Amino acid sequence: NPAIKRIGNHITKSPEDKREYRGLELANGIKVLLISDPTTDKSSAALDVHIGSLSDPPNIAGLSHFLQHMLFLGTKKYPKENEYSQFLSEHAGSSNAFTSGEHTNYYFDVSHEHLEGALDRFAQFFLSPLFDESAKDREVNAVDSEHEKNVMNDAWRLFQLEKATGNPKHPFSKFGTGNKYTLETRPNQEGIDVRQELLKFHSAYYSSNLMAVVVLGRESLDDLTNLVVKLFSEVENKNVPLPEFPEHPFQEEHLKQLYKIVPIKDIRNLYVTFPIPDLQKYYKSNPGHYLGHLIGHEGPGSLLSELKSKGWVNTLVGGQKEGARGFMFFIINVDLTEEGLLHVEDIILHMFQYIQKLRAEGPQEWVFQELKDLNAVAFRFKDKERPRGYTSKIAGILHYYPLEEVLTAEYLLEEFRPDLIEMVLDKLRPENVRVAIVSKSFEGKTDRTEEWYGTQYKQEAIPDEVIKKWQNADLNGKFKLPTKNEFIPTNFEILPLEKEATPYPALIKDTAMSKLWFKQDDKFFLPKANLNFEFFSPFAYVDPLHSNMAYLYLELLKDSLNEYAYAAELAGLSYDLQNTIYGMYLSVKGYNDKQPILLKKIIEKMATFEIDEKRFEIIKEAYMRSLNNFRAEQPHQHAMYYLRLLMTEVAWTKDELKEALDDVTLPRLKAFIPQLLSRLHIEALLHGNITKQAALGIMQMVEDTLIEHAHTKPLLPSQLVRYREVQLPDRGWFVYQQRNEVHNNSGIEIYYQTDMQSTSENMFLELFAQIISEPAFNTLRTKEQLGYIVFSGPRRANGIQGLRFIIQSEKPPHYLESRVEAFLITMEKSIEDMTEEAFQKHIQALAIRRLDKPKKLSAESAKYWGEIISQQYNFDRDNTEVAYLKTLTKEDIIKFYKEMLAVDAPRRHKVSVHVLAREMDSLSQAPALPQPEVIQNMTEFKRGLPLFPLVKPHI
Ligand SMILES: CC(C)(C)OC(=O)NC[C@@H](Cc1cnc2ccccc2c1)c1cc(F)ccc1F
Ligand SMILES: [Zn+2]
Repeated sequence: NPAIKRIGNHITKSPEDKREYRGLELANGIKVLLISDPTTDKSSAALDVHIGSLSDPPNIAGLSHFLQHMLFLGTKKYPKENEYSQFLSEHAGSSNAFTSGEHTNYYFDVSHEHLEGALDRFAQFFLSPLFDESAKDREVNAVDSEHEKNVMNDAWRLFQLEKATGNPKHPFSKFGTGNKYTLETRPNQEGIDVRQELLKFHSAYYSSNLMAVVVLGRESLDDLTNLVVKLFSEVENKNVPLPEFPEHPFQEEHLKQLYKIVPIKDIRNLYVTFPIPDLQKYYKSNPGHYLGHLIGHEGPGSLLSELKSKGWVNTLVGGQKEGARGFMFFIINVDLTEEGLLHVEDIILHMFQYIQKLRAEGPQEWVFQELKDLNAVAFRFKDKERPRGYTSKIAGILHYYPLEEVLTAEYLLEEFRPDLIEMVLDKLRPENVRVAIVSKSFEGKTDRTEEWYGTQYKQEAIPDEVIKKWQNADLNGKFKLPTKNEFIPTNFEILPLEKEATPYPALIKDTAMSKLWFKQDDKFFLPKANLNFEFFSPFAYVDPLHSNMAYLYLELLKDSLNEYAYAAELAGLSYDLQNTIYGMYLSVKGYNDKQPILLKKIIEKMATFEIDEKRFEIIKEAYMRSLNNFRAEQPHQHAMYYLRLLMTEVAWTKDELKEALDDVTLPRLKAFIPQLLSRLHIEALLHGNITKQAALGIMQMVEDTLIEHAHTKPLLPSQLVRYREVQLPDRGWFVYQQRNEVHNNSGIEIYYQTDMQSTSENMFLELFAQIISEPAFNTLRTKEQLGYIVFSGPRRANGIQGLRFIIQSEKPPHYLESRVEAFLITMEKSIEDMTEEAFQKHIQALAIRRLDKPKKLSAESAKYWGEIISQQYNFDRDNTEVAYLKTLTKEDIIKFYKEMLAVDAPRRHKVSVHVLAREMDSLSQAPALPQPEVIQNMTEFKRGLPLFPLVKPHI
């Protein structure tokens, strides 16, 4: 009672939110939000310290970040460093943390029973941390792994490069991540004891007055109140003033500047940026959001629509962008066609024409009202969140908003402020602009290099004559304000649960044309529904050409519908449409109210679609580059790709796809579409706020619309063929090797094929994966430091399964091979030793994870959709498999390992894909390994092997 400075009033929440909330401020300055949820499976807490990278000392880049790794390694009360991770591990929890420019955010979840035990261990790091010196070298090699990861990633490159072109004296120029150089090599050379500087930064910065704590649990508001007072009232208050960065990092000499940048992927982008004051304080009227909505609009009369008609760009992003406390940015970013790259000046002229139009028209209240209405709807009917993300998010926002507004924060707009809009719009002018062009056409034409990532670039002043041209922009008649959004939902009725409602989806239609699975939502009760459709056609993947045409068809369909569908997206109604190895996939999600109207427009357009030649050529070129850009993908990404190609009956390569792409002409595509839609089978899942009858009426409308416009007829059952997995021979080991030409890291996937999926085989494999899961990370990543990516787990495809390992390392593939096999023996011993008690803990951990309950509709739909697309239809799977899992013995697992997985197992089926680093040449004891058969030709490999059956569906 005396340890609490004040209690907040009522925490404004949605009427639909049954969780209970209480805000308060501790006497030591800590802001608190408590969340009482008696139904939650997992409890969670989070602490956000309003200090991060921008506050690093200039001579030690990455220190805030480093302190984040170092802070959770042993305290006075809990000496052992593994304690926090261990306790969470033992009680179905997890933890994680992040460091930004102004924040360091620590969070965990745990089983609802063990909140106090977890929060106790958590609270100590903010009372008496030890920072065990033993780990220092490991945590530095960790931070170094992260940076090295991002080095070849174009987005991180652009992020840091922008920083390098501003005022070098401004904290905004800092390198926030750090690496081995900034945390070991340089501070050694300069005679810096990192540890005492770490400790110093902590002492100066980790003040309760800059801390926010969030706790979500089953316990009451009063019990949580007591617990948080008990644990956090002792955090020391050092009255640290909150860092402000009110000088803008781009000053007059950083303006009217042009940057020409070389990317890693063949991408072509234009970035237009305007320095603006910090708008955070105007949050109740949010004038940048207003301008972002309009400048970034995609409906008719939009900036984008005109840039698209002109053939200059495909996509556009607009609006306000965070900086830090004191400074912000307004951006207009576009991608560029080949013609766009030659008309950058004209593109920018058009941007200023639209900006000028918003001036001449002045502010519109009806637009603001629309935004207000949509945000109110969005807040009211917001999906429930996983507790871990929820607490972490709130902890951050506690630093920006009054207690009572912490949930409504990002949602609610109140007052229309025309003056403010006009103020922001006044900064959007040629004299305040910064321009960046990203293009490979600048390769070898650049004089500068960014130190952290190696990025190559050029800088030049924009000529005055250009600025003046932009300043003098006429009004353009192609630009118009949007009209009223007719997709705004108004019917939020939750339909009564039907008498014959089912717990799982039921087959409510089974015809030549369609299989329809349906479940009325009996859990979330929001006015939404998810409508998923799989369209099956043999002509979508028959050869590389057809697969190309499938892709382009749907890309052009989406491009054509975009103006119309954008309004619906703004109104919380969205769709996904993509091609598959079997046909097409369509998903429509969100508010059910106008859902049938959007669906019908899509099905109609699919069938009566008229192609724009100009768009066809542009989209085709963009797709070519997309196929090429896979070369720039990560090595482990490549490894996984190669293995799918290897193990699946039919699969066209990126090389085959691009080779066929030149044969896609407009007349060939126009012929393809009616052919594709001539014969179909549809399998659908309709899940949400809908009745059995409504479901049937939706399916009927989809069928009738295709039948009418495309003359669709059903496929033959014998035509509904799924692809099989390659059956590897007993005691075989095959290796496929390739090189990544971009990254100087290796990638590898090792796949131990087991058998066809079945209740028993599934649980043998999953328990084994459960057992080795933590050890694999601890040994291969933590101890041996093999690389950033270390993964093990079950692999499932085409009714078949096995065990896999994926690793990205500096070390050569064959080396990684011996270490994995070495690890596999370690676990062999380890299972023999392990106590019956420790074994049963593994079973319990697996069970809990498997029975994890979806917290939103989509997460429930996805589980159902999984069963539908695998054609196993096992909706009660979890319960059944857990029940079985519980009957398994330690022997069972030993037997299984010995028959299928052990180096000398009689039924070992091993396939490895090795992807070599850009430069690369073509401890527990590791066992002796046989000579692998090396795959030269994927077709030959496949021809020489049998193909598995397909799994019998659960009926
Ligand atoms: C958004 C991320 C990727 C984090 O990057 C940035 O914050 N800034 C880099 C920024 C792109 C950008 C712009 N102007 C520059 C001027 C000079 C030098 C580099 C620049 C980079 C960017 C903006 C954006 F909205 C989306 C992607 C982006 F890469
Ligand atoms: Zn890190």
